[PDB]
Amino acid sequence: IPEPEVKIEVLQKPFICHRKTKGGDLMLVHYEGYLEKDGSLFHSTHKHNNGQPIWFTLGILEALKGWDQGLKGMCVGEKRKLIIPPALGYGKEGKGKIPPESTLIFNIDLLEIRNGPRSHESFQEMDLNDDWKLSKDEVKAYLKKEFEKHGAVVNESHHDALVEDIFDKEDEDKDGFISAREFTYKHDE
Amino acid sequence: LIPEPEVKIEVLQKPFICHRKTKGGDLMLVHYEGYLEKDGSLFHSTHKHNNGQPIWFTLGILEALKGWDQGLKGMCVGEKRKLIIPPALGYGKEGKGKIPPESTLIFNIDLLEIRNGPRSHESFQEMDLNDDWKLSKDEVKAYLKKEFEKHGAVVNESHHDALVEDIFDKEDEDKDGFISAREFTYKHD
Ligand SMILES: [Ca+2]
Ligand SMILES: [Ca+2]
Ligand SMILES: [Ca+2]
Ligand SMILES: [Ca+2]
Ligand SMILES: [Ca+2]
Repeated sequence: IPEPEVKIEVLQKPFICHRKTKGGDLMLVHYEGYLEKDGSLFHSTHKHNNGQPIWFTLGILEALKGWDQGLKGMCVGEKRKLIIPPALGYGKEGKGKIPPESTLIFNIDLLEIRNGPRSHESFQEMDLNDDWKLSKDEVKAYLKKEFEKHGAVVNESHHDALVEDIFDKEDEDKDGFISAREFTYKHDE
Repeated sequence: LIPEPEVKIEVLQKPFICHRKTKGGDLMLVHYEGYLEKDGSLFHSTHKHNNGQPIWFTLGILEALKGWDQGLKGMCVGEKRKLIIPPALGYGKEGKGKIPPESTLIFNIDLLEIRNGPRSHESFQEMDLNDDWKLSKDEVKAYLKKEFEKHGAVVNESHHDALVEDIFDKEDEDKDGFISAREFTYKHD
């Protein structure tokens, strides 16, 4: 358990949490940001953004390093305070209303989480022979290592059965493979 | 509001058979040589330092240079890449040590092995939806569901229920139906 550099305080949790944020997730948030020095408000989505919340992508340094460290494992309806030292904020030089070497205090409300499935990167990871289609063996191999990564035991019969059902559903033209197009475009109809 | 610079990747060698591709979180064992693009000078070689030990690098957590995270995804054991990394993705405007400011870097990197990353506190918290410091079967099922979906697989509940039992068979020891933080710590694999 590594030393946290941002102070995180959970102010409120939902009655029930169905999903927690992780790297790559888009987070719809309202927030207020204050300078710890004088308590002055530097930004509020409510006041400075026509009252609209904003989308933030977690875990890719889209914004402050402190947001990346402070907003993991968060649920819709959850509210968090972050106290962020300058090194994880705007550091020396600062920005806008934020002076150099400012510790920042955020009040952040999570309204929705989204993640877009089936990126090209995931396909390429699975396509071990780079032929732009996925074989049953390629899918089985991926499932095996993904389980084993987490130290989760692989029951081969359960996995073979899972693979068979995946292909029954996704292999639309029944050539035995899931092509790039069959991977990318999905319809239940 | 922001833009971005990119690494240039040139593949130098590919293995006849690729058994697994690198993905965020993996441990990569690599040899590398690093050069300044400016004058072509060698600043480091793993073949020369510490009696030729290759080095371990965790992909996708900014353990090292930004350009390494951008350039080493989807890589196979036996694959070699040349990364050309602009300063913003290397040691930046400041530079560091023997790397002068605003240095474009050239790395030739060979992948010797991929190993599973360790169980993290972060992963446990992400799964532990109700913050009771143990993972219910439903929480593990939820995690499986979202990860399956991310990779293009939406399958029948019977599959998830079966996979969860495989997992709990090993990880739930007192058989209270949960995987406590204690139980999660070591893959007893
Ligand atoms: Ca393939
Ligand atoms: Ca097909
Ligand atoms: Ca729990
Ligand atoms: Ca237990
Ligand atoms: Ca265990």
